[PDB]
Amino acid sequence: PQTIPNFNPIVAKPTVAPLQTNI
Amino acid sequence: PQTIPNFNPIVAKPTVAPLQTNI
Amino acid sequence: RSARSDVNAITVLNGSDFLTTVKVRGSNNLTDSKSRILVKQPISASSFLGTRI
Amino acid sequence: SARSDVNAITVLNGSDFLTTVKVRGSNNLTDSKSRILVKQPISASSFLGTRISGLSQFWERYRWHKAAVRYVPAVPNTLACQLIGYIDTDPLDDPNVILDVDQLLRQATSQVGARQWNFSDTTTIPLIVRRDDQLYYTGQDKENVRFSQQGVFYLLQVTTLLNISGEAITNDLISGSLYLDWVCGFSMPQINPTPVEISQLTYNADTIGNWVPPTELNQTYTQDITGLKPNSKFIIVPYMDRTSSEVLQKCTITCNEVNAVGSISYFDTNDIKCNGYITFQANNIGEATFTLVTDYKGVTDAKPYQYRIIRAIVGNN
Amino acid sequence: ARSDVNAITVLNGSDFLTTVKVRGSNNLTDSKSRILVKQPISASSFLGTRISGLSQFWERYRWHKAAVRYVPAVPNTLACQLIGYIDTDPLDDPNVILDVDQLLRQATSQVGARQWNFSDTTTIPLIVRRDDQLYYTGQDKENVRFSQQGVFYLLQVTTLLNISGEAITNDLISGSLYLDWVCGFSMPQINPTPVEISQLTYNADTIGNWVPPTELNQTYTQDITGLKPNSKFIIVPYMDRTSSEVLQKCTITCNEVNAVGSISYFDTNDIKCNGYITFQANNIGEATFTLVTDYKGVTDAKPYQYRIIRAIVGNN
Amino acid sequence: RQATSQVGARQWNFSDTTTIPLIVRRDDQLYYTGQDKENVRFSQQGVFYLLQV
Amino acid sequence: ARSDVNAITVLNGSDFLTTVKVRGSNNLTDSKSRILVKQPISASSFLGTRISGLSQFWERYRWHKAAVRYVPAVPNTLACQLIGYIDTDPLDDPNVILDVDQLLRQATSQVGARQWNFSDTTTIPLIVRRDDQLYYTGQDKENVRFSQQGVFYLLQVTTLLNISGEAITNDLISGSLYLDWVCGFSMPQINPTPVEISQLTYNADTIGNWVPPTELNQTYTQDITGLKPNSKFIIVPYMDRTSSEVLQKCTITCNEVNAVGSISYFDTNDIKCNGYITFQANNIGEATFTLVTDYKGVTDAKPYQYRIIRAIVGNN
Amino acid sequence: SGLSQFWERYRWHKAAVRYVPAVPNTLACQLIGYIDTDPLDDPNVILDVDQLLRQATSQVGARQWNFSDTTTIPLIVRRDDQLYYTGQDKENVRFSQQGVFYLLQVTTLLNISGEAITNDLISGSLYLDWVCGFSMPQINPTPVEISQLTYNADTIGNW
Amino acid sequence: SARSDVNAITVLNGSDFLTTVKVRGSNNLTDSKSRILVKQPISASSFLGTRISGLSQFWERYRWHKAAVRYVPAVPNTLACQLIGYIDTDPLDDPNVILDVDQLLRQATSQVGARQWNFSDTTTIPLIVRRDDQLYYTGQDKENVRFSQQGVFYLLQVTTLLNISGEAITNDLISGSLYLDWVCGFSMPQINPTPVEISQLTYNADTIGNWVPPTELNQTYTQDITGLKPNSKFIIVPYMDRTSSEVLQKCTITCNEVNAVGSISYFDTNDIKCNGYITFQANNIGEATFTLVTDYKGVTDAKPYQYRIIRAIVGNN
Amino acid sequence: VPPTELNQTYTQDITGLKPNSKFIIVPYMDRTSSEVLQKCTITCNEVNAVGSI
Ligand SMILES: [Ca+2]
Ligand SMILES: [Ca+2]
Ligand SMILES: [Ca+2]
Ligand SMILES: [Ca+2]
Ligand SMILES: [Ca+2]
Ligand SMILES: [Ca+2]
Ligand SMILES: [Ca+2]
Ligand SMILES: [Ca+2]
Ligand SMILES: [Ca+2]
Ligand SMILES: [Ca+2]
Ligand SMILES: [Ca+2]
Repeated sequence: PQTIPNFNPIVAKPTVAPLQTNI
Repeated sequence: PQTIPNFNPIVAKPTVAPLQTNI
Repeated sequence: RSARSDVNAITVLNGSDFLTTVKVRGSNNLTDSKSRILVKQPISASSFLGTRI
Repeated sequence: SARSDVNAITVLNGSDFLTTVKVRGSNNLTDSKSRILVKQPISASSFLGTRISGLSQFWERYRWHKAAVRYVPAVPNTLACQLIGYIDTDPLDDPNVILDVDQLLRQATSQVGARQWNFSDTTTIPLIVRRDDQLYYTGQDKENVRFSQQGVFYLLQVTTLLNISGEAITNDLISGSLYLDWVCGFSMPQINPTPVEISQLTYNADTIGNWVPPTELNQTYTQDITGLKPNSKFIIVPYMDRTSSEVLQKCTITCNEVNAVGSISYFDTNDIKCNGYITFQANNIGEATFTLVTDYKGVTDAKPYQYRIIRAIVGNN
Repeated sequence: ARSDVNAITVLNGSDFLTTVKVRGSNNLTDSKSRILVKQPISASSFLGTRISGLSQFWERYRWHKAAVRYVPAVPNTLACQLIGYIDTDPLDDPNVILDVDQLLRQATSQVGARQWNFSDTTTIPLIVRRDDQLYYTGQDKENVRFSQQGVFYLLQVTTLLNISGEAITNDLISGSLYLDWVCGFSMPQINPTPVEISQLTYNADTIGNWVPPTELNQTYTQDITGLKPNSKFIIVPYMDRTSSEVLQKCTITCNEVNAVGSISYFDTNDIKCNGYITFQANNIGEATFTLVTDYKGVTDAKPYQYRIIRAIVGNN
Repeated sequence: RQATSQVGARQWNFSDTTTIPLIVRRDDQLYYTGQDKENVRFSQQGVFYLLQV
Repeated sequence: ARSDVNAITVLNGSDFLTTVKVRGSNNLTDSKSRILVKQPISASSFLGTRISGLSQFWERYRWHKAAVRYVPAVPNTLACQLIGYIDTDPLDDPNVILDVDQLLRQATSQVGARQWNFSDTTTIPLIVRRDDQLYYTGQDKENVRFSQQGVFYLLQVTTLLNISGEAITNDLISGSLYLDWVCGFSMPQINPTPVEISQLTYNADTIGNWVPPTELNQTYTQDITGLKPNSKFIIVPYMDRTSSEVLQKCTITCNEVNAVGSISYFDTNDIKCNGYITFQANNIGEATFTLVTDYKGVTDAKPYQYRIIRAIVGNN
Repeated sequence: SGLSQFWERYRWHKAAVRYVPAVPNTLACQLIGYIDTDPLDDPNVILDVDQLLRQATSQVGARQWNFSDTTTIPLIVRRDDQLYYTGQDKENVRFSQQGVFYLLQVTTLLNISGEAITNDLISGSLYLDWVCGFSMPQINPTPVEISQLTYNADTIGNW
Repeated sequence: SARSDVNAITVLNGSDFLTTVKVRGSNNLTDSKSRILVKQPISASSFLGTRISGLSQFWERYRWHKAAVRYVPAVPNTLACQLIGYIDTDPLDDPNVILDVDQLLRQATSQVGARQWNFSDTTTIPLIVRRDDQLYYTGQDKENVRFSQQGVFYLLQVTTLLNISGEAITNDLISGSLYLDWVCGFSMPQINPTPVEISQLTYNADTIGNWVPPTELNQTYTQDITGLKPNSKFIIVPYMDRTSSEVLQKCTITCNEVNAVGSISYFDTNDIKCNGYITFQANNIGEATFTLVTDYKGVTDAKPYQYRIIRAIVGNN
Repeated sequence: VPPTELNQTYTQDITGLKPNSKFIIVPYMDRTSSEVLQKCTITCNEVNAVGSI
């Protein structure tokens, strides 16, 4: 009620970082 | 669009002030 | 990795507020043409102080 | 049956009488703090003989369901001024600290129940109710005010008044009064003692301090006294149980505020003298500030003059 | 908001009336002393009991379920039967009756009467009339049947006894009376109470003198006039004079209700001008004080100074 | 402040009109006629007081 | 399992507050002594009563059906009316009042007030406010209206009496106060309590000496310093020296709270070095001990040895 | 925290505090974090270490984690409906605050090889994903303060 | 109303903090009993200041509805070891007596709630609930343990830790901690006294034994003291009320376990001596074992040296 | 300006200051007259004073 939307949102997305791909 | 209502409204109502009523 | 919205959205607002109390010159203080303005007050939204806008 | 042993809300209604206003003229109006003329809380136990202050020393809690402050003029329409009022529900948000006059007024037409009107007509300033179930305590404001006071009525002047011939009036002037119709609900039966009743005054006298001595010969330094109540009306008298050789003269004067009745002195040669009395009301934080005038020659004083405070326990005081 | 409406506002509470003392053999002669407390039961007939301050803000009352307790302050090793009845014609006065038999007999015939020994407790009720009559509020101006639903009498059937069964003679405090009410008010207003100033102001200008004698040592009854009939005051000493002799005075008051204080005087290389006395004034404009007069300066040096300070309040 | 705590009181400057009502009791007492010559609470139902503040 | 949920957890119990002693004629002067116990009613205001240890593991409480008993320890042959009321504005302080009449009259006007003689028992209740306010838990940091639903006052209406109706003068213990609660907590956590070590460790290294005099026989006030402000300790004697004379000392402590112990010394063909004293230390880093000095070796042989042992615990 | 000065009262309907690390998994320290709702009883008064860490997890919304992965420490709302005031405290604090985020350090640092690091460092950052509800429109002041002059002549010189 | 006089189950929840683990290296790891590193019961009144031990001195009985022991690492993944944990619901089935290391581990992956995990990750060891309605008592373990303890958490090490360069670490190392989320239900309101509160310590001293004398001249025999509590932290001091002629020297030394602070001696020639103090914790069966060093020449001793024990009553101890 | 008298508690005024400001004074001399000169001036300020010259 009486609420402006999307004032100051944030979105986070993780990933990884392996030691070798070894294609 | 993206507009909160009734943030800081003001309403004014006039009147008068005669010199005599003479009921 | 953090991030926030790349969205530039307009928001519209309504209301009123208080600006000044105007004083009026007489005969001793009314000499030249510069003592005939009695308020100049900008109209930018950020010029006031104590208005919620 | 009797001896219920139960707590129940008791809703009541009435109308009351606050104090008359006093508009400032020209010789009493040069600052932001002159535009503000009545700083008056809107609790229950904050008056004398109103049917809401006397009626609240018999319960313990309250909540204004709906209140309204009503202005009534006592002037003709041919006079010209303009004043606004607002009820802040945060009694420790103080406008005592704003300097520029325009900011002082813009923060009044921001509160959600403010009005504006000439001092020749009438209008009701309502109170606004928080969205909770909170119950505020009665009685004097003891340690923190956010328990006791549900609002604070700030009325403040915009313009400067003036007659029909345009000549701005120099002195003060009574511009009507304020009445406060109300509806409130009390909960817990008890008696608060702070508004004691007449025929019980005692005139306590057990607090004996001592004035600090100077270090040099001629001096007019100052001194402050802490530990007193946040608001009262006291009187001082001298008190002396010491000796002297040459002169040891001194003349304290009243504190630097409105209330002042006389002077007081100390002088201890053969033409000895010890007399005086000052009346005053302690500031809201609960202290006072005097100023001294010492003009003796001895430096090894080693005998701070004593004094006394006494007060009548008759009401909130 | 304004309503202009009138309602009832039933309330509840409990109160403290007074204490009670029983008559011994010596003080007991006939019916006038047989009774020992004649205390009205109205709303505005107490000194600050939550109803004599709360039945100031309405004109009309009507009890519903009042009741009066008795709580003892004595052991089981003493006994004196006593009774209690709330009469409702307040002009009925048992003092007219002279035979003790009929005095004890128009008392328990009342409906809400109880009879008990003063070593245990008992609740006396209030029996409310049938019609819709509402009793005014205020003091008793001229007539009483408008402003009292009831009075309260407490009697003393045969004299005290002891562990070995003998009547003692000394007076004795026994217990205390309480009250548990439920009443319905009406018509918001304020009844007046005489008040000439409603805010503090100190009368710190009055001045006087105390005459010392031409005698080495003697006590007097130095009196003061020009005061109110009955009031509170407080004296503070001071001095604006000179002297070079061994003077000494440690005067004291002569009063019974309030004599809490002391005064001193001493005038040489060491000084003492401390003290305060606070007192009540009998209904003459009068007050008695006594001196000490232990000084060696037989010759009259100069009389000292004193000052009252009247607090201008509701009435002193 | 004992003149306005009454439940049917009004306040006004003396250049306009008003109406001060009479607030009837809850019971049904009937008051007697004639000049009082007695206690007054039989022969009167109210008293109009007008003040000057 | 983890829940991350908050609930109420209504509980029940009964507790012991303290004991009660009534004032006699001599100790009774005015309103300050008229009151005799001013004991708050909060959850965390006791020394281990199952709520001052159990209202350590939640932040917020709210009583439901509390009540306070009085249990006597006196016969029916004594009487002193006393009253009791649980006030709910904990900043209301009856010590301000000076007239005893109004002091007894703001007490029974409270809802949960009871009035009784101290030869029998009575239950005083707790009247809970209307709104949903929850009171914090912990000690009273700076303000009190967050952390006390109520205080408890116990007064003394007119003085004691005896079998023959006379006021006695000596102080007297009368009874004891108990409590029967039902409360609803919330928000599991722990409030802190200052604790610098949480596990036992003995400080068995401190060492000192006692000087004997060059006099045949005299008692002294040998003092010790370098200790904590207030703590518990215990002394043990020992000796790592030599001597060939008839020595003898049987010293003793000078304390009031803890002086349970004895010490001995004897150094010849037979030996005695037994004993222990345990004591409290006043808030100076100080402790007083007295010697006996019944030895014949007037010449100073060598001063003996002693050792404290401080237990490093929560606080000593 | 600028936009809250336009309303007296607030209440966090929800909150949570993310941990956004900065290190790899070759550095290790259990660190423990919570939100206490009595903002006066504080941990600074404790003087041991074993009690400081068992009053930090007995709290009902606490989490434990090594500082090389994420977490979410929530805010546990009251059962009653008290609204807290805005502005700087200048008072008792239990009106103007609803919680306090404390973060602790239970273990010493350790490196790739199992030895203790000697020097301090920074390890990450902390967000606050919130929801809030304000009540009463107004404008609180801004605290203007200034300390007077003070001359200091208490040093005798020498040449 | 109040004064219920009723018994009711009160279910509660929370999380706690057990003690940190301490992995053994190489200079402290040669036996089966080094692989086992924490033997810690899982009762309620078995901690200090956890909200489950302090909260259980106020009821009398309990039953873990569901519990779980949670491991959290304090190490990098580049370190290598491996450890297992299990909760035995028979606290007097002891693995103190197994010798071969492999049998010690096979009897851990037989219990019906066992886990296995590296010391660089996390996992919950749950507790398993008997199929009965049994309620276990709180408090210290007094005579038999099958009333009080509902389980025993045995964590035990398989491998030997090592750095990134493969070099096995020689010293100990902190490998995380244990937290114990729980849900339990208490029944009977009361107070157990065994966890007394601070400001009630008394320092009892009333137990006076005597050392047995030797039979020969030079000897270093031993002695044990029974009748003490199953677990505590005591201190001894000497106590001597006897006589002598020639030397009568003796030097007792601390018991043969971890705790030791100093030494103690006896020597009764002209250069007399009587001093010392030893600290220790009694073994789980409630006794201790000292060793002596006597080097005097008299044989007709007939005067056994006395000693003393004292302890602080502050908690379970 | 000194007085024209041997000994006299001579008052002295100062002008050319602000309506409110924290000042401080320091002494110095630039000549003599070869006799016994001595002055120990003291202030009469309406707040406080640290010492004297
Ligand atoms: Ca505001
Ligand atoms: Ca504010
Ligand atoms: Ca009758
Ligand atoms: Ca009749
Ligand atoms: Ca009337
Ligand atoms: Ca007629
Ligand atoms: Ca109260
Ligand atoms: Ca109060
Ligand atoms: Ca906390
Ligand atoms: Ca707390
Ligand atoms: Ca098994």
